[PDB]
Amino acid sequence: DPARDPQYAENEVDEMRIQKDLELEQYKRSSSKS
Amino acid sequence: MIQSQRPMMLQSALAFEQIIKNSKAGSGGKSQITWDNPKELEGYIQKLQNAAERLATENRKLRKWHTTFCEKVVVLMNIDLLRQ
Repeated sequence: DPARDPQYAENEVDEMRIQKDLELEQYKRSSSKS
Repeated sequence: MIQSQRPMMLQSALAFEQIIKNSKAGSGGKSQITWDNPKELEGYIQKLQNAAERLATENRKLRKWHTTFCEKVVVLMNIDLLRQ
């Protein structure tokens, strides 16, 4: 159950969402051949 | 209080509501107090205000803590474990 769906937060989850996406997308774009 | 869902506040707020309801049991008569003699109503209000003061105090503590925990969590998620 990592989803943590039956929970609510505004500032914590929004900022984590934004940061989570920004970092992962940058690492994908690095286009490593590994 | 529903913004936090902590029973600390939801349960005691019900106790406050009960104090209100206890007075509300005579609402039909309260509707006519001020017109003739406001002192009786002053008593009913003071009772509710004393409860309101207790609940307001708990609300302030709740808001203080809520901000405190929010601020620290939003910092932790920005800390790279490999550096800091």
